[PDB]
Amino acid sequence: RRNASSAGRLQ
Amino acid sequence: RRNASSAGRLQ
Amino acid sequence: GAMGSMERASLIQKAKLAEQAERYEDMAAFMKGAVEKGEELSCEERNLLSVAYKNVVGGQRAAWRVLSSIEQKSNEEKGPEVREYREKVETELQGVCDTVLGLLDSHLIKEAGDAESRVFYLKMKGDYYRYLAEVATGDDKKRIIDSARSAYQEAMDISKKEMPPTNPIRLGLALNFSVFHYEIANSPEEAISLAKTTFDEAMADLHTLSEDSYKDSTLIMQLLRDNLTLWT
Amino acid sequence: GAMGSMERASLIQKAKLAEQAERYEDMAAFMKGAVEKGEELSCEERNLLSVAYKNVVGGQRAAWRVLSSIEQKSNEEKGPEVREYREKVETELQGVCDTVLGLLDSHLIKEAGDAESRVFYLKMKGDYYRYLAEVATGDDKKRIIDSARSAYQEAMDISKKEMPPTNPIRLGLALNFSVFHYEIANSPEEAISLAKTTFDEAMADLHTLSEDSYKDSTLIMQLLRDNLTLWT
Ligand SMILES: [Mg+2]
Ligand SMILES: [Mg+2]
Ligand SMILES: [Mg+2]
Ligand SMILES: [Mg+2]
Ligand SMILES: [Mg+2]
Ligand SMILES: [Mg+2]
Ligand SMILES: [Mg+2]
Ligand SMILES: [Mg+2]
Repeated sequence: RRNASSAGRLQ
Repeated sequence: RRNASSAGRLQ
Repeated sequence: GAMGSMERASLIQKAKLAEQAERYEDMAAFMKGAVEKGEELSCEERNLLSVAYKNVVGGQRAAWRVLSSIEQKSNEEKGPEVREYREKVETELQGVCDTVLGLLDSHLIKEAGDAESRVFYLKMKGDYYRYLAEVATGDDKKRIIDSARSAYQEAMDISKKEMPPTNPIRLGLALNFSVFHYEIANSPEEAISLAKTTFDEAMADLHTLSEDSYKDSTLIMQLLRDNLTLWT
Repeated sequence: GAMGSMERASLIQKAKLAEQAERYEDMAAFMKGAVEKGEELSCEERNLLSVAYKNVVGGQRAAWRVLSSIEQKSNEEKGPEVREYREKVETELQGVCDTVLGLLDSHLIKEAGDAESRVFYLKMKGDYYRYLAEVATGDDKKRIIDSARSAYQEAMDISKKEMPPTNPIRLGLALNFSVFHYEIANSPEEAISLAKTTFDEAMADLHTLSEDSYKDSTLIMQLLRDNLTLWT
């Protein structure tokens, strides 16, 4: 896989 | 489905 | 001529890099540059031009349909924002269509003497008038539809005289003209008759092809079949 | 101020329409406009700004990696085109990063007094310096990495004092700082320790949450777990 970073929207 | 049209590249 | 200072060969190389990077706006700017050098395009170069603009207008058309659908729901049994933003997207789409039709008219079509180049460019001309027709609503709509029909008809007359029925450009033209008939000209029966006749004539010519030509023809014949299954 | 003449409320409405249409460049231009009105952003508005730029730089970063990979293969055991086109994409990426960091500095961060707003903006500042660090190669690289680290560290200090361990912004910050450590700072052990500690502390706080908060926290905790599975 690639490294996962956070979505643009968090909540 | 939607109507299919030709790809940009044909051959 | 933003690309006026770059070599034709560099513009073509960078169009291929942009395709790999899925940077279709860059790919279109590079291929507009290449066309404006004034030389005719090879088969592969015509495909680069077609892929680049297809993908740019493809994203504009998908955006337009999302917005136009929200706008229609707002007008059932709010402010100007949805209409204003649909118009902005529609205006940019019309500009990309105008740019392609401009390149075809100055001077790709008049210098295209071989059946494969001329049919390819006339098909494109039909396609970009069809995209304009999809968003047209005023005094010009009838003339836009007739411009599409006329380009497609000239392409069909040449393809029928000069190309075998399995030629991928001929098959792609016939597929797109049938979508024109169904979606734009309100002629579903013409759409269904053209797709059927096109499929059947290609089927009867598959025996003449190499495994590689066979695979190119049958890919497009499957889209004729998917449309006929949807339409019948 | 291209958006100087449009109402703040119209820019926010059109940013939501652009998101639905997947027109992320338009969405970013609309949210830059909204920020430049000089009012603070609500939670939902901060999310619109973050989504819009995330998607714009997301496509630039994916394009850059495709091109940089072709360029590296050309330099193993050709002309300037691949390098020139990688540089063009890299320059546009750096400009989008500079625009975001510009909005955070003028004046989103200095007016953000609540922990949720301040942490959100400092996380963004770390993120956009991290994207710059990903393409940095010259005299500035060490200072770019330290700018990312410093923004993330200030965000982490506030989130640890002011937010519960399951707060989605706190969890998203910790996820991104751990990717910073692994991918940018050459500190895989720091990456793995931060992701583990972040996961475990959130796990122990899930019992305090509603089913809806639980679902937001566990979505981001799963990304900590996917990274730890990849890294160990
Ligand atoms: Mg020359
Ligand atoms: Mg030359
Ligand atoms: Mg009938
Ligand atoms: Mg009937
Ligand atoms: Mg006002
Ligand atoms: Mg106002
Ligand atoms: Mg160890
Ligand atoms: Mg170790």
